[PDB]
Amino acid sequence: MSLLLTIAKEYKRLCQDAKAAQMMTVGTVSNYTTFKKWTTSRKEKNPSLRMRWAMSSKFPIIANKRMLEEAQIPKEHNNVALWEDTEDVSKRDHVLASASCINYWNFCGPCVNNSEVIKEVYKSRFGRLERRKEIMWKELRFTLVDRQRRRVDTQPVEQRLRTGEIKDLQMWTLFEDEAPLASKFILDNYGLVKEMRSKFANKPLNKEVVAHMLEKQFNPESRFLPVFGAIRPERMELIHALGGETWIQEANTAGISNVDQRKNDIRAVCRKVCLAANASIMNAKSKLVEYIKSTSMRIGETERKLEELILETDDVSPEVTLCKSALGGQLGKTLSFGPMLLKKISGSGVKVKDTVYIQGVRAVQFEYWSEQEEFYGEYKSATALFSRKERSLEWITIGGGINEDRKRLLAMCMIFCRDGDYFKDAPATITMADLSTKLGREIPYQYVMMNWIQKSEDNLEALLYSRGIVETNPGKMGSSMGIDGSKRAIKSLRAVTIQSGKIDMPESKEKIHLELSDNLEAFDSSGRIVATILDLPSDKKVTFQDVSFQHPD
Amino acid sequence: MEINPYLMFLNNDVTSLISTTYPYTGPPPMSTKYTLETIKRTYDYSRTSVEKTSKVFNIPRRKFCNCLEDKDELVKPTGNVDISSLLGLAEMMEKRMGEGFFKHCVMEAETEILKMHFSRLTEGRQTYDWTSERNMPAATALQLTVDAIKETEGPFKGTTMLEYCNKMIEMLDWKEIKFKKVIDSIKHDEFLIRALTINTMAKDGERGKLQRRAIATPGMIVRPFSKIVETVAQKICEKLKESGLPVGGNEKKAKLKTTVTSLNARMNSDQFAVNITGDNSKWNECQQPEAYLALLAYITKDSSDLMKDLCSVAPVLFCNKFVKLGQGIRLSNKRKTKEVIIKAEKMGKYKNLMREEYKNLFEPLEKYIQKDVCFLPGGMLMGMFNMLSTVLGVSTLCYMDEELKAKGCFWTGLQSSDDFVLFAVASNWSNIHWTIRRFNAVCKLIGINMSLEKSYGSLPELFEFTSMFFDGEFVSNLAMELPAFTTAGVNEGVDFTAAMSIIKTNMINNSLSPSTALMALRICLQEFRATYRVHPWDSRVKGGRMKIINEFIKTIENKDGLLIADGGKLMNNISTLHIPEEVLKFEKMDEQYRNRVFNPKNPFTNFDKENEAVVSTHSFRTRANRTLLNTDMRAMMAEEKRYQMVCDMFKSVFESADINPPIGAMSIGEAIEEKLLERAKMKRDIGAIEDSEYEEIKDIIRDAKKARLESR
Amino acid sequence: IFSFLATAADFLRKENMFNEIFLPDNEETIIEMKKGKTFLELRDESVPLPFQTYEQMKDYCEKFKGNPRELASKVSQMQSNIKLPIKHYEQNKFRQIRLPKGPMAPYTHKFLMEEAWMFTKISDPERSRAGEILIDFFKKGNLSAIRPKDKPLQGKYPIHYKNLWNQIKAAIADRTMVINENDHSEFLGGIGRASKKIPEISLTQDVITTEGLKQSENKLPEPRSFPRWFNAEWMWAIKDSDLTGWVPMAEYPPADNELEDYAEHLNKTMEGVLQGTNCAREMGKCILTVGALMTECRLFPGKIKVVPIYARSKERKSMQEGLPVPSEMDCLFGICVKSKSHLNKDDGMYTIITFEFSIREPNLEKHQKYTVFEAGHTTVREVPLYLYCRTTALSKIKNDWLSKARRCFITTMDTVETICLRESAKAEENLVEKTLNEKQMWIGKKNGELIAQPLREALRVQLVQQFYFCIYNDSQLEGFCNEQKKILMALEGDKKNKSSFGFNPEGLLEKIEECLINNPMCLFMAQRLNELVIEASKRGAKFFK
Amino acid sequence: LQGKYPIHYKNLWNQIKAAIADRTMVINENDHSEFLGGIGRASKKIPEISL
Amino acid sequence: SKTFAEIAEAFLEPEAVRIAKEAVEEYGDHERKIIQIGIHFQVCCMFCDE
RNA sequence: AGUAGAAACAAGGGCCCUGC
Repeated sequence: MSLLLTIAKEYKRLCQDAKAAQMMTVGTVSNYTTFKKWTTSRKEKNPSLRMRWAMSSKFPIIANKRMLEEAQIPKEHNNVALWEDTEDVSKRDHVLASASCINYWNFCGPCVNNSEVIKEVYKSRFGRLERRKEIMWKELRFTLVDRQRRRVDTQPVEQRLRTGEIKDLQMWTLFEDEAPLASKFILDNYGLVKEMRSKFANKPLNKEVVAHMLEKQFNPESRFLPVFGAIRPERMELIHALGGETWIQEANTAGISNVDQRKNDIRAVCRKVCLAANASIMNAKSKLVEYIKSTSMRIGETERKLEELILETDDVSPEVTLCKSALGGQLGKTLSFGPMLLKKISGSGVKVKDTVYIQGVRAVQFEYWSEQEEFYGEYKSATALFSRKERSLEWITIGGGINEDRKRLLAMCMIFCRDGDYFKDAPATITMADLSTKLGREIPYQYVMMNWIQKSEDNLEALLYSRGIVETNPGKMGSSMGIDGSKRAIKSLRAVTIQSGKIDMPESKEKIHLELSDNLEAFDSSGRIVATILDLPSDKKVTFQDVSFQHPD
Repeated sequence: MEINPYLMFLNNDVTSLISTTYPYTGPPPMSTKYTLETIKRTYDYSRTSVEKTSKVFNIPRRKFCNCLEDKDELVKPTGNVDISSLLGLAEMMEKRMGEGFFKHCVMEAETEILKMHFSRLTEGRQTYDWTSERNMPAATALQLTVDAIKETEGPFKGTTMLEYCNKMIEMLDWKEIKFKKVIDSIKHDEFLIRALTINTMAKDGERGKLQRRAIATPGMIVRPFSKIVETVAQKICEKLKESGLPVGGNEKKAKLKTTVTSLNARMNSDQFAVNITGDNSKWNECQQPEAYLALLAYITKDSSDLMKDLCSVAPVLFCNKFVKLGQGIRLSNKRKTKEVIIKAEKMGKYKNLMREEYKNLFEPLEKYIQKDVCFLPGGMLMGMFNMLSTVLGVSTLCYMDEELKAKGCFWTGLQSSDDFVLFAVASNWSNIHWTIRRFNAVCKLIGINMSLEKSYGSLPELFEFTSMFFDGEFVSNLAMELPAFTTAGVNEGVDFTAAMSIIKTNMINNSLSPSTALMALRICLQEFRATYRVHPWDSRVKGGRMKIINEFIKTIENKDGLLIADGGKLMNNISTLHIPEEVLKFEKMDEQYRNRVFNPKNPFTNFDKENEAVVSTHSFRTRANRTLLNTDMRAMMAEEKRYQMVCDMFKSVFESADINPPIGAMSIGEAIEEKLLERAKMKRDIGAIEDSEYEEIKDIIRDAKKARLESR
Repeated sequence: IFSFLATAADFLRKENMFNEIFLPDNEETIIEMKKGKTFLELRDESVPLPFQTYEQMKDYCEKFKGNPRELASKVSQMQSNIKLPIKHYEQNKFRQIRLPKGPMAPYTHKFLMEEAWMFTKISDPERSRAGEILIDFFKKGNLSAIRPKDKPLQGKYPIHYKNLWNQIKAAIADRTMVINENDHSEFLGGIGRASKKIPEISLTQDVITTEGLKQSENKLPEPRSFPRWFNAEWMWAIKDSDLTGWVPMAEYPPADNELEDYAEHLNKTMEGVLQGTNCAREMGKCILTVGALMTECRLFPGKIKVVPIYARSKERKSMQEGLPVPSEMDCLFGICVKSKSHLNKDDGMYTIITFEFSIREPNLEKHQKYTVFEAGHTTVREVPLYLYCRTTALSKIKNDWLSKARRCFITTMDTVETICLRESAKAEENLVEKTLNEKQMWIGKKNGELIAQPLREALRVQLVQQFYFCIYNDSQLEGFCNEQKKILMALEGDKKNKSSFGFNPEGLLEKIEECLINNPMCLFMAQRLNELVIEASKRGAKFFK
Repeated sequence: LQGKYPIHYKNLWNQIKAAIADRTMVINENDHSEFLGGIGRASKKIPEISL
Repeated sequence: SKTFAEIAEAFLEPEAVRIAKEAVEEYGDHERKIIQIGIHFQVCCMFCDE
């Protein structure tokens, strides 16, 4: 209306100038961003000092003038000043005012029709509040705590997205006339956009604020923190009030925010399609990609495509890895050898060939790495820091909490390093039938020994015996490990050390582009395998809810 | 009785109480003599006298790299470097990490330098303008340099970093440069010297090491190349494990802990370790840019031919720098009634009326001096290259030799800039001593010294690293971060939530105990009430705000819902530190009050943008200073006002200019015109507009277009 | 095709890669740094010594191959002409620290602590500002009974102080806390004693020879000796004061879990212990008086004002017997005066002047700067009265930091709670009350024996230490506290049989003793550190006597 | 519309539908039912002899 | 980010990326040209359209 | 006078303005 005409007159006056015309004529529109920096640049060293020294003045705040006249905010209400006609030096369209004026507004100022929209603008923080109210505290106890440091997520978030997928979402919900061409994320996630749009439409709002809040609503805040107990976004958001180094505020927080259930559902589906595609013999690659893109799943209220969730998750499991690999999704540098988890700290090497005799004389090639390397390793509730040297387990330290877990972690490390004589002369129990090729697909001797261990506990006992056993020297009595997994004994295994206190998971904000073979085994610019299909569970039956495998097979 | 607090250190550990020593509860304490002494020490440490003469400036050039002489008292610092040894150390580091390492890193860096926009030079600490010859913020300095480019030859069409760098290179070969002023021009030689200049700033915000009492501020013709070098240096440093400069907090603690476990597991039964806490000295006065030039040449050897040329600039520019003497000496009579003031360019004139100390310190540096600047051809300054120095330093901790292994000796450790920790291992004290001496020797061959007073050692688990004392446990001093528990200084809306967040992170990382956190919460609340001159309603305080507070308080029915800035009480505690109060009270405010507060049309609210807070009427902005009102800085305010007019109009038409950065092929005038016509139609079709109004708007716009295109 | 290209163009423009660099034509496919003429001239000039052109250096670096043997040879050679000393402390022990020599370091804090006397009244909520309390105390007549005489016990410029006191009373009587600029106030406030400028363009040799204009000779401070009045202050600031609530504090929020109950309980006990001491009343005095001066400096610059030195407290709580609901109190220790605090820029200085009331005669060594007068009599019976007077200064920074003097509580609470939780965790039980009532802490020596007392009573020593750090902080104290950690780390290594060593310990002691000059806190703590190592030498090595 | 522990009831309803779909009426996870049944009373117990 | 290949993978099919990558390796040109080629290649492909 | 530290303050701009 009249405002539109005013804007037109303003543009004309501005074009009448000479420099303004040149700057509005040259280059593209992107220059706006640049111009936004050359203006209004001024900082301060110690804002605390200047706040106590600025609020001590008479009129320390600025404020609009027309908004005050329109609101009929007087001056000198009850012998206390509220503002005075002047012009701040920077704005030139604002007038000095005092802090009391703010209170005046809050008590006898103009009221908007409704403000419950606030609960939607700030959904994340009202969500914190709601989850908190449903916690049932318990006694407080004192003791030392084993806090391991690691990277975790502190924000429970549904439908975690990327950044490019938000900068557009912030447009179709708030500034739709100025929206760009429709991107794939929009056309696919239509219901989501409709949902965010229904709430912030035909409402009195400041939109810059709403847009920033949407960025916050879709961000899993990832932090490197000391941590204890279960790992769930609901706990990590209030970890400060659950325990420190010397105390624990017991409380049950198990039934809230339902995050990990979605993740376990996703991994179950991924395992399903990976096994299915494995059923093939010549197209497991294309079969797998087809099964992936031909599937969908429900998340809360919305319907999402599988391939879209897989490229958003961060589950470092041997199943999610394969899928993210087929779809060309980059990923982190985390290894996986069966159930354990691994991560390299330093060292190097390169493949080398060797052979072993299964029964009598039957040469079988198996590879190893010719150099020294250092690794962090993680099994259920047990951690380890070990080193391999040219087909040998040089040393290892453990910081777990159970005897069973300690024994299994040590055993899988020995296998991972080809340490022992078994890799030199396999046991009689194994045969060429157990060797490999369920239906033709070979099996490296590593996973052979792996399943041989998982078969019977006595195989595990024998493998540990493959490690040297000696008499516990004096003093080292506490840092020694028997065959049962006892923190001390008279005779313990060789070159092994125990300790109370988990090991700090290493960290690296790196990404790598890997690939895979026709046997579904991923490689990383080297002969190392980061994932495979032999390291995941054999099989199980499950009833998936809210899933769509709209594909014949 | 006689009192002695230190007696508590007998029956107790020392780390679990070491924070008590830090006097951080009081104000910390706040020229040319200092700069002259620095220039002198730099020229001395170069233990040589060879010199050449620069055909460009015609000034003697002390060359300090590979020219060691005067090999006496090496215990004292030395700033000469043997490039051969430097490259040997770099090669060993590469060998450890594997081949194709440096190449990969320069590739990752080049992937960013190219797409970067040249406006990211606005972000950063102050810089030294080369037109007014004073310290402006980075934004204003960049604006003025661009304006000079445009007024000299033609507007700067560039839009990326490489184009800005090429323009700078060209400007080193022009013959007459123009720029605005209360429109002076200058020649080539004067501008060249005025570009290589470097200034100093006495900020040194952090207490930390009291030795830091200044910091460097290069110009704007040197900023982009420094950014390039630092980007590659960061990409290198992040990969190494023996470095702790980029990482922060829990990361470096975890690094140290894994290192200690690895050490204790490796060493055999006939070996024992030792630790050392080191603090190199004169760090920024021994680092030479010539060695950096040689090392960056060795790194960028297999990469593209573009990075080979970019990385080599910042070294040569720092190899030819001029320094700025500040404020000169002051003359006076006996009674001190009168007082004359003198500047740097004149001290060469009244060199007879100065103390014998200044004469002994100044006349030697009289040939290197030019008008109020000195030609320091080497050395370094504070803050210039931190990550690159850490790389150069970490290259040593990786050393290994045949002699060290013939005796079964090896060292490791962890270094951040000029602060390290060493872990030596051997089988006997005669060999621990020998290993330590070997490390010190390899460090001296490349200018890395060691402070013999500030450095100490001991048996394994007792050391310190960047104010973090380590033993079986980790003592979070918790006094290192005490000053932060104060009102940030933004506005009322923000400060309380910001303070609560700081307390929360401390409880998580630095192990602040519960009751202490409650105490800090109450203290911060009292300080907040004191700063903003407000107090509860139930209290009896009188004053400006409390007057209207008590006046209208009767209209309320539930004070539990008021905000602190309105005479409200505290409803927050340990278990609710992660929740802003506006959220914790929303369900109890009065609809009247609630609606008057969270109203978007407020003459006060401003957005700041991390900013985990709620926005409301209390989110105000302070007045702007007015000292400039008297200063004749107004001509510069003019151009700023012009840019502001353009931007605020563009935003008036397009509301998402700030949220979503604009893009497209139109200019600004084209986009504005087109959008206005479109909106005019959109309304006139259905909305409240008449054909007369539509035609008037269209006529106005076509005339505006004609004027815009006609001016030039 | 057109649709695909549109999407691609948007993506690229968003990534700033829609440029000739990434999307060149056939020709513009060679991007390169525009090596000019001057820059090349420099690069071939900045080369290390053996080379003379960047091309040679580049070829030497691009082809460099590793020769470990020559490297080892140079390393060993450098290892021989160095001779780094290594000194195990047990063999090379630490001498004692040498404090400077001269007169004693006098009182330095702006306000009096031990000799301060106060007039008290009951506080009414209506009259609560400072400029008002200063008048209420004036009506009852005691403030007007004071009348010093022209003969001071010690000091200088007694006439100026006397006239200024008379003007102060007059100004209070007129209900306008302002003072006029006369010769007296002008002399005590240093109004016009700022140097006068003389440009050099108007300068000549004759001018210099007329009035000598040599370069100003900075006169660094001169040394002092160990203060013998500091221990008295430390023991006086440890006892209760007959009142409480000296330092204002906020309220306790609600609580929902046992953790917060624990937090509230411990916080209440400790605050109740500390709020009753004398160190607390000194903190409250500083808080309120500096708050008042800061406001005045902001509103009324260029005007000499009158500000009181006061505090607010609450009389202790007896049993329910007698008069319940103990009352509040406004206390007045003296008068203060500012002088044109035109703090145009931080770190500036605005002189102030302090007239305080006391009942204890002075000492030449301690009260050196003051100018004492015999005022008259006051009750308790009758007892004499004195009036300590001086001049000093402050700045924005000292104002801001003194007003925020409640940090001492945070640090002290931190230390105590840490000890208690550490002892409680090792046993997995609440040993907090036990650890506060039983665990004993050494405090000092008396009659050559050590003294100890429960943690609950040892808190006061730590609190006073933190308050003094807040008061006497300077660069000297900064450097000292920075250099003593090396000694404590040596001590701990000694306690745990870790065979410490160092490279040059004498240099460390020299660095420490360099920063000991005329600062009571530094000198006091240095003497106490010497005594610590002495007392421990009876139980550990690495320290010489 | 009016309630006390909406999150627990909602998650428990989801678990009920899941159980019914699987043809087994049992509910494995014991977090919501446990809470909502224990809200009345649940605590530790100290032997009288250790007092 | 962190490499032109990763950038190009944002709006191209990973297959065309691998093709243009092998091509630039064949000619040994600056790998900032992974982008143009992938774009060009994909146009040609979608021009065939089966 | 006094302050402070290894240099600065003890108003500064045009009778009026102000306090990063």
